[PDB]
Amino acid sequence: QAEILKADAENNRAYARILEAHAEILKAQ
Amino acid sequence: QAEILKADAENNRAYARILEAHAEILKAQ
Amino acid sequence: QAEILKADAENNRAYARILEAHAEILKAQ
Amino acid sequence: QAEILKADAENNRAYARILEAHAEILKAQ
Amino acid sequence: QAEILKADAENNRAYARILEAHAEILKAQ
Amino acid sequence: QAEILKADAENNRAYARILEAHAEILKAQ
Amino acid sequence: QAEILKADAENNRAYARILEAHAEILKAQ
Amino acid sequence: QAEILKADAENNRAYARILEAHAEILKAQ
Amino acid sequence: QAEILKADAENNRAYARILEAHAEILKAQ
Amino acid sequence: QAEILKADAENNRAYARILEAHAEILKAQ
Amino acid sequence: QAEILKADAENNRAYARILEAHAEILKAQ
Amino acid sequence: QAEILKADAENNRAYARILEAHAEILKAQ
Amino acid sequence: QAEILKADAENNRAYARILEAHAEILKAQ
Amino acid sequence: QAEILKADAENNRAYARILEAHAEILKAQ
Amino acid sequence: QAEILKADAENNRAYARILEAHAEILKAQ
Amino acid sequence: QAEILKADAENNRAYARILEAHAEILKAQ
Amino acid sequence: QAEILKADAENNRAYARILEAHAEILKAQ
Amino acid sequence: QAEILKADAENNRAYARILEAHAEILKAQ
Amino acid sequence: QAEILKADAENNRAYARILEAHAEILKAQ
Amino acid sequence: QAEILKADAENNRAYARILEAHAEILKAQ
Amino acid sequence: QAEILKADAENNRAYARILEAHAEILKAQ
Amino acid sequence: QAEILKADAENNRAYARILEAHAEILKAQ
Amino acid sequence: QAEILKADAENNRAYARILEAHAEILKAQ
Amino acid sequence: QAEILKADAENNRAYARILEAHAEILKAQ
Amino acid sequence: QAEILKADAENNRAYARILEAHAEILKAQ
Amino acid sequence: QAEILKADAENNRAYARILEAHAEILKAQ
Amino acid sequence: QAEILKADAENNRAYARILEAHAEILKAQ
Amino acid sequence: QAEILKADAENNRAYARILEAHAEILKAQ
Amino acid sequence: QAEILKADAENNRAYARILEAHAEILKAQ
Amino acid sequence: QAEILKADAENNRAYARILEAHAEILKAQ
Amino acid sequence: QAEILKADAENNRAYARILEAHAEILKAQ
Amino acid sequence: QAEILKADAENNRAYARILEAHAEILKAQ
Amino acid sequence: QAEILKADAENNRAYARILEAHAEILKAQ
Amino acid sequence: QAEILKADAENNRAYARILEAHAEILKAQ
Amino acid sequence: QAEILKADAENNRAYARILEAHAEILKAQ
Amino acid sequence: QAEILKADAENNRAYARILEAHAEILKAQ
Amino acid sequence: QAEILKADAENNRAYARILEAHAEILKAQ
Amino acid sequence: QAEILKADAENNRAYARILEAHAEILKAQ
Amino acid sequence: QAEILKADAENNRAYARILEAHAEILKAQ
Amino acid sequence: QAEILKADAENNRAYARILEAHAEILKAQ
Repeated sequence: QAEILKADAENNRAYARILEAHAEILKAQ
Repeated sequence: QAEILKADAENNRAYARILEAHAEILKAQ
Repeated sequence: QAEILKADAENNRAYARILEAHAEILKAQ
Repeated sequence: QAEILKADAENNRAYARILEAHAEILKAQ
Repeated sequence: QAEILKADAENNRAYARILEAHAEILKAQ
Repeated sequence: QAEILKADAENNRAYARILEAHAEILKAQ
Repeated sequence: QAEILKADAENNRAYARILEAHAEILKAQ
Repeated sequence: QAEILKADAENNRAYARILEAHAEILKAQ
Repeated sequence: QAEILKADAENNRAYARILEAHAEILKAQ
Repeated sequence: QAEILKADAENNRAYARILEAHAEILKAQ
Repeated sequence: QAEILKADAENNRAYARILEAHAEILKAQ
Repeated sequence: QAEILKADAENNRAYARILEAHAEILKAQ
Repeated sequence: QAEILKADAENNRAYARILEAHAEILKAQ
Repeated sequence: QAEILKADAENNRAYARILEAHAEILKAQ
Repeated sequence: QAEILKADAENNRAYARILEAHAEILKAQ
Repeated sequence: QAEILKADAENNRAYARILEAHAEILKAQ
Repeated sequence: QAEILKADAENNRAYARILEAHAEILKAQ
Repeated sequence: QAEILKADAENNRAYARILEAHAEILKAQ
Repeated sequence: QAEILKADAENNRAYARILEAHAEILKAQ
Repeated sequence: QAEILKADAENNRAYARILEAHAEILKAQ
Repeated sequence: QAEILKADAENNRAYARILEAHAEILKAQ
Repeated sequence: QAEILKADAENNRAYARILEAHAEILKAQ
Repeated sequence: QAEILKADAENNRAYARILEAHAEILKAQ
Repeated sequence: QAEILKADAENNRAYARILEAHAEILKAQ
Repeated sequence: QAEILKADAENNRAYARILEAHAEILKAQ
Repeated sequence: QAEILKADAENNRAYARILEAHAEILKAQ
Repeated sequence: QAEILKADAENNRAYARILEAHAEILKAQ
Repeated sequence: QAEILKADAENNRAYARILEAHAEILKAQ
Repeated sequence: QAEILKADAENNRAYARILEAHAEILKAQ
Repeated sequence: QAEILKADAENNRAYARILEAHAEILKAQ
Repeated sequence: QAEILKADAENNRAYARILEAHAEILKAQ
Repeated sequence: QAEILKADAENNRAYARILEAHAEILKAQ
Repeated sequence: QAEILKADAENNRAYARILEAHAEILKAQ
Repeated sequence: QAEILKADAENNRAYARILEAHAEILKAQ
Repeated sequence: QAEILKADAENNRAYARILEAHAEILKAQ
Repeated sequence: QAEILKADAENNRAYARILEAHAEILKAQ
Repeated sequence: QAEILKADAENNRAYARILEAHAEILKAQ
Repeated sequence: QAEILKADAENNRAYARILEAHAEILKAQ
Repeated sequence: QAEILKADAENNRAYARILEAHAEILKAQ
Repeated sequence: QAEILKADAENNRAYARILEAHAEILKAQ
């Protein structure tokens, strides 16, 4: 159970990193 | 019990990070 | 007893963080 | 006795934080 | 005696905070 | 004697705060 | 003597505050 | 399951690196 | 599946390197 | 499939080397 | 019996609040 | 029965809030 | 029945919020 | 029915936000 | 129907953001 | 319809960003 | 239509970046 | 049309870079 | 038109490089 | 026109190199 | 006819607000 | 006719705001 | 005519803001 | 005429900002 | 005339910034 | 006249920067 | 006159840099 | 006069560099 | 005077270099 | 005086070189 | 003559305010 | 004469404020 | 004379602020 | 005389700040 | 005398900061 | 005397920093 | 005395740094 | 005493560095 | 005692270096 | 004891070097 929740959290953090990169792209313009 | 609640809290924090990244994207526009 | 109430409080704070992120998303629009 | 009342107060404050986040969500709309 | 009345007052204040959050939710709608 | 009356007054004020929060909830509706 | 009458007056004022909160609850309905 | 989620996270991080490079390009202009 | 995701990640990293080189070109000007 | 992605990555790295050489030329001026 | 009379009193108080709001509207003109 | 009277009271209070807002509009002019 | 009365109350509260905003606009002038 | 009333309430809250922004503009002058 | 009301609410929130920025400009002077 | 409202919202957010930058300029003075 | 609104948003973001740079200049003094 | 707006955005970003360099000069003093 | 705007952007970036070198000189002191 | 702007950019980059050498001298001390 | 009487009533209410402000000034002294 | 009466009402409300500010000054002393 | 009354109202609101700032100064003491 | 009234309003707002800063100084003590 | 009022407003804003810095100093203690 | 007011504003901003640095020192303790 | 005010501003900025370095020292502890 | 203020600024910047090095030492621990 | 201040600045920069080397030693551990 | 400060600076730079060599030793491990 | 009678009236109103505050103190007990 | 009566009125208003604060203290109990 | 009455008024206002803070403490309980 | 009354007012304001912080503590519970 | 009152005010402000931090802790729960 | 009060204030500020860090920990959850 | 209070403040700041690192860990999740 | 408190502070800073590295790991994901 | 605390700090710094290397690995992906 | 902690630190630094080499491999791709 926890071994899947940790992976889900890691994937969510990766998607959050992608979104933050999008925000930085929009801010640098 | 606590070992599952900690993982649930971590996943909730990851989702909150995703939502905050969405908010930053919307603000940078 | 207290070891479960602390975890419940932490989960409630995580959900409150998620809701505050939703509010920030709605405000940034 | 007090060690349980303090935890109850902390949980009540966490729930109040959740409700205040709901109010902020409704106000930001 | 006083050590219990102080805790009771703190719990009552926490419940009052919850109720005030409910009132703010109802007002923000 | 006074050390108990002060605590009783504080608890009464906390209950009055709870009741005022109830009144604010009823008014915000 | 006066040190007890002052505390009695303070407790009476706290009870009056509770009653006024009840009146405000009844009026807000 | 985890062996696929790790790869998905790695690909998401690579895409985030691409987006961060885009942001750096836009900032250096 | 993973043998293709690793190659996709490597290609994404190569493209990110190209973009970072573009950013360095723009910064050196 | 992978035998083509590896070659594509190598060509992308060669182009990145060319771009980095351009950046070094611009910096040395 | 009393559980219905209390609700009837509450509804009557709500209607009285509506009428008092009408009176305040007429007075503010 | 009471579950409908409570809702009727809540709707009456909402209409009273609307009327009080009208009165405040007329007073602020 | 109640599921419609709650929505009606929420819409009435939203309209009351609009009217209160109008009153605040008129007062700030 | 409720799925339309919720959207109507959200639009009313958005218009109330616009009006409150107008009031803040008038107050800041 | 709802797919258009959501977009209308988003546009209203964007206009409210513009107005709040105007208010902040007027306040910073 | 929605494909135009989204673009209008994005342009409104960009103009709001410009206005917020003006406010920050006025505040930094 | 959208292909022009996106460019307008990008130009507005560039002007906002210029204004934010002006604000940073004024703040660093 | 877009081929000119992109160039205008690039020139605006270059001027923003100049202004940010001015701000960094003022901050380093 | 674009062939002149690109050159103007390049000259602006060169001047920004000069200013950044000035800032680095001031920081290294 | 461009044949002169390119030379101006090259001279500006040479002066920036001189200034960066000054900064390195000041840092090495 | 009514379109002029409404405006006359609004102006009368504005003058009444001015007079009430005068009364509040005299009372606060 | 109405276009002048609205402006007169707005000016009267502004003067009423000035007078209310005077009253608040006198009360805060 | 209206173009002058609007400016007069804006100046009156600015003076009211000055007076409210005076009142806040007197209250904070 | 309006070009002078706007400047007068801006100067009044600047003086109001100074007074509000004085009030904040007095409150922070 | 306006060219002097703008400078006066800028100086007033600078003095307001100084006063706000004083307030922040007093608050941080 | 303006050439002296600009310098006065710049000196005031420098002093405000010094005061803000003092505030940051006091806050970091 | 301005040739001395610029030097005074530069010295004030240098002292502000010293104070900010002190603040960073206190924060890093 | 300026020939001494420039040297004073340079010495202040050198001392600020020393303090920043102290801060970096404390942070690296 | 300046011939001594330059030497003092050089010695301060040498000491800053020593401190930065200490920081690098602490970071490399 | 300067003939001794130059030697002191040279010795400080030699000690800084020793410390940097220590840092490189620690990093290469 | 009138310039003294107005001041006498203002002082009488201030004393009346003091007496009304005394009455409110006696009523709140 | 008037310059002393104004000060007397201001002191009387300050004492009235003190008495009103006493009344509020007694009411809040 | 007035220079002492102003100070007396300021001290009275400070004491009134202390008393109002006491009242707020009693109300928040 | 005034130099002591100003200090007394400042100390009274500091004590009022302490009491307001106590009130905020009691309210946040 | 004043040299001790200033220190007393500073210590009172530090204690107020501690109490405000306690209030923020209680609010964040 | 003052040399001890300054140290007491610094220690109080350090404890306030610890408490603010606790509050930030509770908020980030 | 002061030589021990300074060390106590430094240790408190180190513990505050640890707590802030904990807060950053919780926020990055 | 101080020779042990300094070592305790250094160990606390090392643990804070470890925690900050953990936070950076969580952020880079 | 100190001879063991220094070694503990060095080991903690080595572990922090390992964690920072992990963070850099995760960022480079 | 220390003779083992030094070896443990050296091994940790070697592993950190391995991890940094992995990071460089991932970055060079």
